Amino acid sequence: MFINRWLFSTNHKDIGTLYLLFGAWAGMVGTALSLLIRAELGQPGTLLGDDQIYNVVVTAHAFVMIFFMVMPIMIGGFGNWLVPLMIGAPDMAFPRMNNMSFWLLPPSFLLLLASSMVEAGAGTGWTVYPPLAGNLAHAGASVDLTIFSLHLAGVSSILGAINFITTIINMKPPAMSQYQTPLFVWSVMITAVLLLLSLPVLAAGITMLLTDRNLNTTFFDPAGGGDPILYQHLFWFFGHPEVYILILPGFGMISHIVTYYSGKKEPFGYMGMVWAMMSIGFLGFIVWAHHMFTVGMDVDTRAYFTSATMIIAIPTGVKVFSWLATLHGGNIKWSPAMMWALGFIFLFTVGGLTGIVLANSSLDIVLHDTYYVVAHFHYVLSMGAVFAIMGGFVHWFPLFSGYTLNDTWAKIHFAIMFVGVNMTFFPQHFLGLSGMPRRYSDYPDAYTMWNTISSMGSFISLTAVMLMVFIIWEAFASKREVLTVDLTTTNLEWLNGCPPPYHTFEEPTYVNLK
Amino acid sequence: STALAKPQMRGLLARRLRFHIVGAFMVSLGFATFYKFAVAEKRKKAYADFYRNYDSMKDFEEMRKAGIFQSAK
Amino acid sequence: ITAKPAKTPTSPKEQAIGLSVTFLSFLLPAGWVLYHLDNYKKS
Amino acid sequence: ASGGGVPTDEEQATGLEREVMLAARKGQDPYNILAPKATSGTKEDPNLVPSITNKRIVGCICEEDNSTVIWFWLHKGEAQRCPSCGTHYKLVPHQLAH
Amino acid sequence: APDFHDKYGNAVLASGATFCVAVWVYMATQIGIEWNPSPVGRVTPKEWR
Amino acid sequence: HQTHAYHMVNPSPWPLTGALSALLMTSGLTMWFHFNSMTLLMIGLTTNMLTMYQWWRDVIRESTFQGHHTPAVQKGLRYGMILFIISEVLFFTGFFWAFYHSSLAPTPELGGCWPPTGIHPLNPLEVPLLNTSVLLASGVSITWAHHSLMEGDRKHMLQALFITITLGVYFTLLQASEYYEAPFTISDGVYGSTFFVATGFHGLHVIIGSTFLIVCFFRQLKFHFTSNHHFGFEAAAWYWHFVDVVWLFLYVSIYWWGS
Amino acid sequence: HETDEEFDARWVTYFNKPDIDAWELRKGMNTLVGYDLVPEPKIIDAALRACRRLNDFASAVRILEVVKDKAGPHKEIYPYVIQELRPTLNELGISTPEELGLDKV
Amino acid sequence: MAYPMQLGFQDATSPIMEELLHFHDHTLMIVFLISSLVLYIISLMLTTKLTHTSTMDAQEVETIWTILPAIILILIALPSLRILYMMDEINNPSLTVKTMGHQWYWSYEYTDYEDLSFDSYMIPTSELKPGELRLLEVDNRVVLPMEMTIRMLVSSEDVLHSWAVPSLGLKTDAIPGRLNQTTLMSSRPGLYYGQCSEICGSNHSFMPIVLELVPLKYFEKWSASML
Amino acid sequence: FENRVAEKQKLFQEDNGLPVHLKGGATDNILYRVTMTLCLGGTLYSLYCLGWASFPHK
Amino acid sequence: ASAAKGDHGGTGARTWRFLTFGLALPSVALCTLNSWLHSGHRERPAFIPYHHLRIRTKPFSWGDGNHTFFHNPRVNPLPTGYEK
Amino acid sequence: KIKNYQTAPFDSRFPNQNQTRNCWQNYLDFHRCEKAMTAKGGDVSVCEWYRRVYKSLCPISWVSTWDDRRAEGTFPGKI
Amino acid sequence: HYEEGPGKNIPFSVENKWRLLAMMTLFFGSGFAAPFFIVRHQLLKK
Amino acid sequence: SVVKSEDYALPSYVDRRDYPLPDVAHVKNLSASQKALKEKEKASWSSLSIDEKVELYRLKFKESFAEMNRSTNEWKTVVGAAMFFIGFTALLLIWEKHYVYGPIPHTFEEEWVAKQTKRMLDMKVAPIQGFSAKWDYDKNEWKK
Ligand code: HEA
Ligand SMILES: CCCCC/C=C\C/C=C\C/C=C\C/C=C\CCCC(=O)O[C@H](COC(=O)CCCCCCCCCCCCCCCCC)COP(=O)(O)OCCN
Ligand SMILES: CCCCC/C=C/C/C=C/CCCCCCCC(=O)O[C@H](COC(=O)CCCCCCCCCCCCCCC)COP(=O)(O)OCC[N+](C)(C)C
Ligand SMILES: CCCCCCCCCCO[C@@H]1O[C@H](CO)[C@@H](O[C@H]2O[C@H](CO)[C@@H](O)[C@H](O)[C@H]2O)[C@H](O)[C@H]1O
Ligand SMILES: CCCCCCCCCCO[C@@H]1O[C@H](CO)[C@@H](O[C@H]2O[C@H](CO)[C@@H](O)[C@H](O)[C@H]2O)[C@H](O)[C@H]1O
Ligand SMILES: C[C@H](CCC(=O)O)[C@H]1CC[C@H]2[C@@H]3[C@H](O)C[C@@H]4C[C@H](O)CC[C@]4(C)[C@H]3C[C@H](O)[C@]12C
Ligand code: CUA
Ligand SMILES: [Mg+2]
Ligand code: NA
Ligand SMILES: [Zn+2]
Repeated sequence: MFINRWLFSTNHKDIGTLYLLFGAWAGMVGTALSLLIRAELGQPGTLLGDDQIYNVVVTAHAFVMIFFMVMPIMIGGFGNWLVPLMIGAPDMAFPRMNNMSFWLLPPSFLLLLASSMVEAGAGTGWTVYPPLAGNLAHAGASVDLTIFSLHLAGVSSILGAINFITTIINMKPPAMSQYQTPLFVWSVMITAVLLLLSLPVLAAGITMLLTDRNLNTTFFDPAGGGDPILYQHLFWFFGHPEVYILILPGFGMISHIVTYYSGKKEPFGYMGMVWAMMSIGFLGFIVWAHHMFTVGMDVDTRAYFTSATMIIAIPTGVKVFSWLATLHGGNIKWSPAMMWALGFIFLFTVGGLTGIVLANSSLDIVLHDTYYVVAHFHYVLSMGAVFAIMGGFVHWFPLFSGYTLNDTWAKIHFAIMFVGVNMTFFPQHFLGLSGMPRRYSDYPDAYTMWNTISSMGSFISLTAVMLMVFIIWEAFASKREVLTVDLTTTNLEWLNGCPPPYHTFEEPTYVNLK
Repeated sequence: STALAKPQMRGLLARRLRFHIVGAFMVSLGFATFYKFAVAEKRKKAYADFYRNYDSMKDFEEMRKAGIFQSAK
Repeated sequence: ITAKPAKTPTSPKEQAIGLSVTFLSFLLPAGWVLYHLDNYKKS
Repeated sequence: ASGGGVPTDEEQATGLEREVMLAARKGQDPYNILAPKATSGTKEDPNLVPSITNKRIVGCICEEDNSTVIWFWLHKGEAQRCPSCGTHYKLVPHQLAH
Repeated sequence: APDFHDKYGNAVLASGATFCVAVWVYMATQIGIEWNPSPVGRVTPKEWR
Repeated sequence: HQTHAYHMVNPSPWPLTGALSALLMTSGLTMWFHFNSMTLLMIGLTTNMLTMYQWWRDVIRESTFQGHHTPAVQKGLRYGMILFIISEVLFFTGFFWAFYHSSLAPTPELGGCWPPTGIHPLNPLEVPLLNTSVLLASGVSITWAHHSLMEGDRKHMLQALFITITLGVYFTLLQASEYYEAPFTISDGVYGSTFFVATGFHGLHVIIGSTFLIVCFFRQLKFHFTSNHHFGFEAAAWYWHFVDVVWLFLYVSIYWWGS
Repeated sequence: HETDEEFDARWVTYFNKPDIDAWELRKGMNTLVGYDLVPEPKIIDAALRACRRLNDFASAVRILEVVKDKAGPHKEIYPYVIQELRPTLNELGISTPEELGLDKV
Repeated sequence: MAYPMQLGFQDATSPIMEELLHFHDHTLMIVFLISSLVLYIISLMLTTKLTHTSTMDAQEVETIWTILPAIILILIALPSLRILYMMDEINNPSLTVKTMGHQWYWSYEYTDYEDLSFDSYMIPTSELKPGELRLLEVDNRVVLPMEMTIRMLVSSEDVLHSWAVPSLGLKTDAIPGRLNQTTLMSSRPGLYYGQCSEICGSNHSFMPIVLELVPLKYFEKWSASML
Repeated sequence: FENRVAEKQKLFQEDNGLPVHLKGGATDNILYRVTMTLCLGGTLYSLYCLGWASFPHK
Repeated sequence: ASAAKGDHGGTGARTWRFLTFGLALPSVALCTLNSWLHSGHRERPAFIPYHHLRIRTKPFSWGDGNHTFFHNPRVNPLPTGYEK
Repeated sequence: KIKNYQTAPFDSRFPNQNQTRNCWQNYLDFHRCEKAMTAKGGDVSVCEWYRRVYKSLCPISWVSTWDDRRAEGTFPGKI
Repeated sequence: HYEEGPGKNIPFSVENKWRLLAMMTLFFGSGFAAPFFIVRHQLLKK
Repeated sequence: SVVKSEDYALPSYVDRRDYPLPDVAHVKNLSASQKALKEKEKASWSSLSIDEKVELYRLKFKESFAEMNRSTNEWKTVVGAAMFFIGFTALLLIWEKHYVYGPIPHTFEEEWVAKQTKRMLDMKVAPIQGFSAKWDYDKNEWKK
């Protein structure tokens, strides 16, 4: 029974739970790597070794947080648990293929841990640019193990995207149009279309890197007429959509959490929120060379990528102001999930505004490849994707488990993590403006004060991550069983109770047309 | 005894919002004035003042006599 | 949300134990590696 | 130019596929493929909600084009009302043999 | 009935604040951390050449 | 008992065996490229092939033999297949992008010209034009197969499907022969890299497509298809037209414009 | 759309329906408190008389607590509404939440 | 170079850097103000027991919150793109200097007249002379004439690097097989420092750039002496 | 050839509680075990190969 | 462009069989003649050890590491020229 | 003709940040000119301008590799 | 069927809170310790 | 009374100020005296005692508005515990400095810093605003 239920699953809730467990374990790997980074940097000089071991830690930090923590938790964990329930479907369209998307991830993570054990690791940056990642400067198996880890994670998500798009399009009640599905379901659908179109282009690019490393092709080697810059275009053609894939399910959860704890039946401006997510998904494919403003591109190309990148602020601003309009007039319930969502709104807005600074290429010439970029994206990732995840996890934990957390401990955990991440990242803006580069294991002495404070911040967030583990243990150790939940008439995933039976919607909902 | 007067009972949330969005704006214009004054204008004036009578050869000679250069003793 | 009282209440002492074990499970193994870095490096 | 040898669905469909094809031929919808048309929804003329058990979830799109659907369990017994618009629904249980 | 916060909230707030200030002051001032502050108004420049 | 039309699949070992096959194939290629050994890679190819066979066998059991493909299930599988094709089109777009990037702006190492100095392209009017006629013809004959099947004509469905597969095989053997005859190789700079990796993944897909048509041929021989229900044949026909359209773009781009 | 008077008149009529049932009384009050207003005395009086027809003393008390709540920090509103309702409270024998000690935390 | 506790950009050494500082100030106030407007509008939504929970009409307010951001973006983009096309204008350099990136140091070639080239490596910390800056100084500085337009061309002979000097507003990637151009003009003499700005392996943190800006006649005699 | 799909429909619809991947009978069990053994065995071998490859061979 | 062919008003298999045997297979037969007329070996060009060709940055994982996968001795020189 | 050569002037054929083709074209033009002279017995001094421009712009290692490859018979540009 | 309900829809047992504490310590502690041991490994090599 | 996990699909009781009349009564089963008090409620409410009216309220509802909306001392516990664990963090940082970090580079020695500072002033590092601007080159001291 154990093996049939957990290794042979065809059930969306149990596969969802598999992905949340996987994602939590990866989150501890990515946290440790982040503390190794901040230990290296937390005083001047060398702690671990030179930039090779250091950038192996940095590279793995990114890949683990992106591909093994955030994507599995938002799309495989919350998407699998919530999407079928929110549309009254009895499971995903392809329940067995859904289980292979899950099981591709432990092999993909194994490959990445293999890359770091063999030779001297892949110390390439998560962008894996050649020629540093090619077979002369990174001879031996480490970068090929990295490429194959990304191939497996890519197939897992491409097949996941097919599953979600099909389920969302085909498995709603016959009366429900796509304009009567909840915002989280639209956020998963749009993220899945972004995955479907962007991951195959990354697959093409890293396959070309694999053949340049092992079959004597020269796609990116000028000796054969190749160009290292072509790899950058193909990687970033996927990498920009990838950041919107990381955040969109987060925006979908934030809309539900803000609506729910404002005591509202609906988010403000539902069709504006759908329009904003499709516009950000479409615009997110025509901006990628904002990662390439110092590579030597033409001036008119730099002008178009500056303008197109900026334009994304318009639909994004619609959603921020709509979340404010949803709080407007609410019966505000100051639950710990609500705190996470309010931290999200503020910290995402900070990071989006420093993104707007960077979109100006002439200023990005000075800010590129410095810590100002690191500060921009950790305000949207560590203080947007993570805070949306922690919001959704504390909100829906009683649905998944049937048990309640202690809300006082969860508020304490939010307070420690909010201090910790702002201590860590806020000073990196000053380090970036004054010129400290990225991917450095040590810095000129003038940069010491802000690196010291940033490192001290990272330990406060470590204390929060340890306390989170204790808070989950305490809930399972005390077994306070859920009785009633508020607002089920506009939150269908709760209406089958906590946790819902293994099979739900065996008899579909009744929805009439009129 | 005296009756109480009837108070306003309707649109109280909207009235509070109207009042404060305007005070939210008035701050932004009043902060803009200070941030322009304290940082941006100050910078323009620091650069204009520095270069007004700046003598680059005199600056070079001071550096040269302090022994900073490889190319000039 | 409303919920039943705990089926298996975790007293303050028991929370102190779970919190300490949890913090030690992260702190001790990393602490052991970092304490011994000079040893690994000088080889 | 042409001949036969290819089975038809009438000959060879089986299991649920056959059930759905035979029910459709009779104008019946036991597997809930079609959206039900609403009645005027008053207490005299409630929406009739079929079920194989003692309760079924209803979603009420109270006005055309609302994006918010209102969900609630409808139980066997007296008609119940949507808690947003009040339109009435009544469960009609039984079997899987309509 | 009074709950955990009514009975212990004042003590938790006062001791946690006291402890947090004490240990951060000690860490920041007593254990040899080099903050590298600005030399401006602090350092007397010395001949180097 | 459910009263929706969707398929609750029985719990299955194939997703796990497919996932492990992928670990064995990729760790296998790593051992082949770096540790001089093919062992792990043949174990992974074998288990990948076993997994595909049993999984798709099970889909035929579930559909043809157990009746779980109601119209709602079939409509999902339509979307699934269209989305899969779209992702394969984007995978080839990355190779076309690499081709045009390198050929539109040839660097000094190549002679600052396309084709590079020292490269002698195949003549596009010879075996490449033949391969074009072969795949176009096979798009006509699969269309005949589809109409015969809808018209309930078993014999002409099989005759047209066999013709389509024979042409698939003819293209594959013609390509294998052109690869052997070609005076440039995958190591001949970015011209050989683009040429062989883009036409080589296309050839892999012609092999996959042809395999899928052969599966449809044996299922048709076994009477699995009805004149109205035959999604496996439709999906293989859609994949086959995709392989033909990709060839047309490769022929115009790499063989013709790039000669 | 409508004037404040027309809005008020529609709610007075809603609650004045002689055979209003329990479901309709609760739907009406739980809908009305969603609006940006504290209901006029004349609406509350009609809801309280509906409580009487429905033999529900406790819901009449809860309605007076929701008036107080809807006023938020405008502490002058509730004492004014209780003033305006005193004739009806005395006629129906409705004690206020304060007279019952139900304002004590 | 940066100094301890620094918050903003290094002071401007070139007119283009000056322009960037003023454009940054213009942009940051916006950033300030939007951040502040949001934080504030947020705390306004969260500080009242009054409620209004029924459906709210969105069309009017969405016009405000699409059009006002669009105007703000245009107010940032106008000066932004003016600077972009300014830096791109033709300027007639007096000298061309090449730099090639390597693992891990830079070489410099000044080949307008003679064959002058040399390598430039970080001074190891154990060999710094008193007063010299840890990880910043180099053995052989890139001497250049002040107050003159200089064309720098940048490339690499191995992996990617990127050649940066923050106080001149410069960062140009160093890509093998490619020759990227930038211009450089210092308003003042002095020593202007930068650091390799694309991850390039084990000693990426330790291959800095130091420009030494002096009068033309000093530069000429230094050039002759370096042959 | 003859159309024996009705035969297979009876085989795969028999009420024997078998999952579909074992419902064809004992040959399914054999092919399942062969596949699972090669997958788990190969996975152990791949871990051995990581062990080997994690250390210098000098 | 309609093509130059031309029909409808009924449908399906019969027409697509007519296109298969009347247009598609004929075209394949014609191209097959065209190819098997320009077939047979062309005189290979002088070997020149161009540095953008015969790339070797890592030995191939088969053979002696220096031969491409479908190496043809007649027309594929090694980095040191044609085989003996 | 135009001595007091300081460095290579702006060339509208190559107005963007990538100057690779500027170096290559001048290198070709020089060597093409020098072949055209010498051959026809005329004077290589007329090719001087291309020489000064490519020496200014081209990395030493590119010039050195291209000169090695001309000597080896493996230079892929047409001269 | 399978077990349903709180504590039964998970691949780990919560029947005893101390055995659970041990399993959660092993699970999250192994993920957090791994990169420190990998770094130790890369340092010991050379 | 007693809410069971198995009643999740039934209408339920809730105290919240925005849904004042919940879907069921707080107590539905009545004792003999409670049945007599519900009959008495059919007559004039002026004849109910204050206790009877409170008993009827508490059969229909669990908490009053004043009760359900009460403020609490939880913030003291949250802020104090957060300070505690931020304080615990500085123990970790003390431990790391003592056992993990070695001596930082010799360029941070007081005499090095004084010499480096004068050399920064001699090269006029940031002379417009950031560094040398704050030095008085006439009086040879930091500007006031
Ligand atoms: C969640 C992921 C996410 C999001 C949403 C964004 C959003 C934006 N980002 Fe960024 N970005 C990253 C993740 C993301 N980014 C990552 C991961 C990298 C680098 C990774 C690496 O290099 O390793 C990066 C790098 C990056 C760069 C390259 C910097 C460089 O490397 O030199 C640039 C430059 O244009 C940029 C710009 C922006 C802009 C303009 C936005 C805007 O879309 C933000 C829009 C949002 C707001 C402005 C806030 C809310 C809006 C309002 C309140 C409306 C009104 C306001 C205005 C009209 C201004 N980002
Ligand atoms: C009709 C053609 C069909 C191809 C059949 C031939 C063998 C392999 C089949 C797979 C083809 C797929 C493309 C992979 C890349 C290279 C093969 C290109 C096609 C080919 O076969 O190229 C040959 C070279 O093959 C070589 O190196 C061969 C090296 C063989 C190893 C393949 C390497 C592994 C590829 C990794 C794939 C990763 C894919 C990721 C999926 C993405 C996830 C979303 C050309 O021979 P040549 O002697 O150089 O020149 C001819 C001279 N007379
Ligand atoms: C670049 C930066 C941009 C920043 C932009 C910020 C813009 C702020 C704009 C202000 C909007 C003004 C609306 C005030 C609403 C507050 C609550 C309220 O006051 O509720 C009511 C308003 O709601 C109605 O219906 C009318 C509309 C429906 C409900 C209310 C909708 C508006 C709420 C929007 C709140 C925005 C809050 C945060 C913004 C970031 C008031 O009652 P009425 O007299 O109309 O009833 C009469 C009944 N009728 C309709 C039948 C006639
Ligand atoms: C980046 C995340 C980690 C952050 C901080 C970790 C905080 C430290 C937890 C303590 O870890 C332990 O510390 C002891 C020292 O206090 C070590 O004992 C060492 O030192 C003792 C005292 O010198 C000897 O008795 C022991 O044998 C010797 O192992 C011990 O191995 C290590 O587990
Ligand atoms: C449950 C079923 C699935 C599990 C199967 C597990 C299989 C384990 C067998 C592997 O052993 C072999 O050892 C060979 C000989 O020792 C190796 O050849 C390698 O090493 C040789 C000796 O140095 C070289 O000569 C070879 O060329 C080189 O390929 C090669 O790695 C591998 O074939
Ligand atoms: C044996 C069978 C009669 C088919 C049936 O059971 O109806 C016939 C019908 C169509 C025939 C096939 C088609 O005519 C196409 C092919 C023609 C080749 O000459 C023989 C193999 C070939 C693939 C045929 C084999 C066999 O004779 C088939 C399969
Ligand atoms: Cu060179 Cu980084
Ligand atoms: Mg860069
Ligand atoms: Na360091
Ligand atoms: Zn309704």
